[PDB]
Amino acid sequence: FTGLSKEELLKVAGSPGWVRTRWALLLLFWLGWLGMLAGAVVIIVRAPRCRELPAQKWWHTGALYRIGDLQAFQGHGAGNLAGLKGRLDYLSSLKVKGLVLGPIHKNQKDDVAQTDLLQIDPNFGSKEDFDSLLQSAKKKSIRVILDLTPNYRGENSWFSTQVDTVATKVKDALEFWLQAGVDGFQVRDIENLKDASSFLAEWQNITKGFSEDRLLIAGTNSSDLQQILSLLESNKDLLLTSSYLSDSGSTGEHTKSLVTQYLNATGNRWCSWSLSQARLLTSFLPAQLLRLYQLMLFTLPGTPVFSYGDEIGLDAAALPGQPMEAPVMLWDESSFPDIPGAVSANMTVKGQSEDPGSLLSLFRRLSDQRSKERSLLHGDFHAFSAGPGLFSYIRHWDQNERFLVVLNFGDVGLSAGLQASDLPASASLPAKADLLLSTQPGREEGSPLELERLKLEPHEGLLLRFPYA
Amino acid sequence: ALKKEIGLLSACTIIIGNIIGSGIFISPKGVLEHSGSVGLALFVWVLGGGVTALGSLCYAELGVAIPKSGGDYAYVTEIFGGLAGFLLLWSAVLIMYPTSLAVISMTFSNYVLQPVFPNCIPPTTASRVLSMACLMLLTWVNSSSVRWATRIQDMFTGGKLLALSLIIGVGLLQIFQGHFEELRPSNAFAFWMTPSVGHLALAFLQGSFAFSGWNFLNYVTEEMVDARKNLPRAIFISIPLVTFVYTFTNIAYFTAMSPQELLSSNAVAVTFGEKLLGYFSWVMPVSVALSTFGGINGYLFTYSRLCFSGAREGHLPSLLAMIHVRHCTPIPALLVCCGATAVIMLVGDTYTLINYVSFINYLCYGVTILGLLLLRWRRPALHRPIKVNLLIPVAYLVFWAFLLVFSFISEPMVCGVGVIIILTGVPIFFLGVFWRSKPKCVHRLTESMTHWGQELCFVVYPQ
Ligand SMILES: *[C@@H]1O[C@H](CO)[C@@H](O[C@@H]2O[C@H](CO)[C@@H](O)[C@H](O)[C@H]2NC(C)=O)[C@H](O)[C@H]1NC(C)=O
Ligand SMILES: *[C@@H]1O[C@H](CO)[C@@H](O)[C@H](O)[C@H]1NC(C)=O
Ligand SMILES: *[C@@H]1O[C@H](CO)[C@@H](O)[C@H](O)[C@H]1NC(C)=O
Ligand SMILES: *[C@@H]1O[C@H](CO)[C@@H](O)[C@H](O)[C@H]1NC(C)=O
Repeated sequence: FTGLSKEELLKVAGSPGWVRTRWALLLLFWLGWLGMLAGAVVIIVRAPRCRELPAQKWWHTGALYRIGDLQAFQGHGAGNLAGLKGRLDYLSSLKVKGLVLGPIHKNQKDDVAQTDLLQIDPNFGSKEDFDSLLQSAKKKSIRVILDLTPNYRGENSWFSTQVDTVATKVKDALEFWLQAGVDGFQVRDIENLKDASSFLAEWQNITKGFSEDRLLIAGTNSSDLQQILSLLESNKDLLLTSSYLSDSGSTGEHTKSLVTQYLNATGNRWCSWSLSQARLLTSFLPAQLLRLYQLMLFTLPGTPVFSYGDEIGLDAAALPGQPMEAPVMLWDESSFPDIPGAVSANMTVKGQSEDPGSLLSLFRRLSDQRSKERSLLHGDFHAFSAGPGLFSYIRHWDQNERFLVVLNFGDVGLSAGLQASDLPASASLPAKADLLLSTQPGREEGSPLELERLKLEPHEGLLLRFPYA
Repeated sequence: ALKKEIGLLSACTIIIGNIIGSGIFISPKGVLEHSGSVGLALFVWVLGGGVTALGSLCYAELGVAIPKSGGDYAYVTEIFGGLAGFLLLWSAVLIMYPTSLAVISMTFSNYVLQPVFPNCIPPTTASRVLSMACLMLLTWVNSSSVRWATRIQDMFTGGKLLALSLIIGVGLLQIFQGHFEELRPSNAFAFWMTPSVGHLALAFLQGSFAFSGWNFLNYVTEEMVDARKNLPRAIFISIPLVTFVYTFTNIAYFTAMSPQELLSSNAVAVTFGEKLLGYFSWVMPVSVALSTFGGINGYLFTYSRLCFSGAREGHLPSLLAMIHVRHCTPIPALLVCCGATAVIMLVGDTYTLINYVSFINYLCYGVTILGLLLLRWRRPALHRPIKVNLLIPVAYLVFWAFLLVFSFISEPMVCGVGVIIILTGVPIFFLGVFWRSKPKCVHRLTESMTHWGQELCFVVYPQ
């Protein structure tokens, strides 16, 4: 039609001059395709490899939730394991990865003759109530860690008698409890146990013998670094919770010195961050620093350990007539019969789950971030110099979303004063970075903020986030 | 004549290969994002199949009514005139097809390098080069012959069927293994909702992308033996199998793990394979690449037959619609499609362009349904050996209207830009066809270029 015809083409395209060009062009295409395929393999080979995951355990992936007094956790009505069964929904909402149950064995007094570890107190339920909790917890991916300290109703944690009988009954206790199905153990106040290093080695030996995913935690009241490192010379997978981070915090420089000097001393092993073995944060900090500290413990390289009520800022100093060793959790304003009417709208769990400005909302947002990003889970931690009273550090694993946390512990506002030439070139801070959340509400989120002229407010923490560069 | 050798099995394999592509390995995350719940996400996958079946019935009736080639475009051209037909051809050639081809090729390249870097993303240049290499190989094998293309399509359809059957069996084995804690009516609706608007618009518009391409068999006609019987049979057979495969594949995707793990992982298939097989899990991702390699061909086989039939009627430059003596294949048409797919590749992140193609292949599906409805009344004397009961075009029309209105409110900027892009082809129409008796400088140049391409590619013009 518009073009030439078949006969005209055959007369003009059958002669030499066209059959050569199309054959030459066909060869050129085939050479190019192989040239592209060879070029791709060159680029693939001359490319950096991707780093390998470190095969995390079940306690590397989130915080732990210590509960001391099961009776006071619910208050009245329910005071056994069956009472806790209905409250696992709240803990699952908190995105915790473990439960350090309080002692449950029948302990009467300092008499060791009838103090045994292999049966549960009648007030806490029985075996069928205990075991039903474990599998129900598994259905929610919640691990249960059983505490066992032979003397908790008295002033001495391990009696004033010898240590032979308590050790052998504790050894028999584990053999029973691993068969029961518990996912770990905890012992508190080991400084009252003679030569605790040897027994801890045996307990770690036996517990890890049953399985590789088991845990053992030890608690101490000492804050001296040399004393703390004394127990870790013979154990490598030991979680030690102590008062090292406590007894200070009025200045950010002291915390920076405490954290940095601890990590290089232990060689950047896996550690646990907690202000005390069995007491809340409010016993060591003013009411204005709970938001800042909960930001620090959820980004430091370890396994944060919290007591019950620390997500709502529960404090016994704001309510008269509350024992320091067993405060009652405030489900609502009717949970404390004594001096009624003093409980406000922000001192209840239900009074903070709908306000995106309360501690519980901040706890849940931080908890989700910790158990989601690879940088927070198993990323390297590097801290750099900053202004006076400023603590700043960066988390970065291989190439994932880098995080930047800046904390100002001072009571006066100042500039961040961030500087370069002190970080590895893999994750050098860029000119601008996104902001995820801030301790003090009032700022925007998602906008790329500048770091050269960044300003800070008293008792404020920032959680920035910048991409691979 | 081009050829008449495509049997029932070949047409059925064409439909399956066009439907089963990169959608099933990419969509299930997104449909689980906006829906929020497993049940509501499965609702989209089970209702899109019904909507596609209704459209397929309507298209089968319309295609047996009008035997002209180039379906979806001949019907509109005949009914609404030249202008609507040219607009549909312009949108299909420039928007629907190259974007789908680019997405399919990029998915192939990204999933074929998964074992090499199974903790991060591969370099972009290597992915682009691999995708261009497979595009060039497939366009060459399409320009070489048609029997080879059909055989390749059949083998790759068998391969996709085998891979999907293996996935369905692995997911099913948990009924005997007792791992059905998900989809348990106890948990069932694990989540309720979060917004208070029509966010389901961009969940249907993103889940009905694995269903794209069910109308493409109508493009390859005048190459089908006994089109009056084989085409409706293939259309009626293909869709139920696709729906049954897709629903159960989604069931297996949500049964082996938690919704969050789809909401974080970018390798939806790879996570399933590595969890339910552990070692020897390298088999499934390669098959996925194999699966995706069955899509590109199924596109280039039909795309070339569209731009062919779109140039005989003068809506496209005369240099196309070329027939090559010694194994007739539309060589310059195939080169044009390959190049058009390649130019898109210079712009990345076309996974955000799924909304583009999914909007456009709703507009030019409602338009054809409206054309069928108009022709049902205006010309009732046509011979229709296979007839569809009414109310199917009406139901598809009301659903179409609802999806358009609710998808034009959520994100208006990109949809408006796309509408402007498809509408600015009218000046091209006026300059090309409506304007005639041009100066000799136009005809002489056009004839010289056509003759040069003719001598280069060794073709003949059917006319
Ligand atoms: C940490 O615990 C140790 C051990 O209980 C405490 O050491 C006691 O110190 C008092 C004060 O001189 C002595 O009377 C006791 O005899 C010590 N205990 C033992 C077992 O010898 C130490 O005071 C505690 N530190 C803090 C800050 O509470
Ligand atoms: C630890 O257990 C192993 C396994 O039997 C044993 O050989 C070793 O002596 C144990 N060490 C201690 C300190 O109990
Ligand atoms: C930790 O202590 C060692 C030993 O003195 C020292 O070389 C190292 O620099 C310290 N770590 C840091 C971060 O300074
Ligand atoms: C929190 O409770 C205290 C206690 O009375 C009250 O003074 C304060 O206004 C409350 N804050 C908000 C935001 O309701």
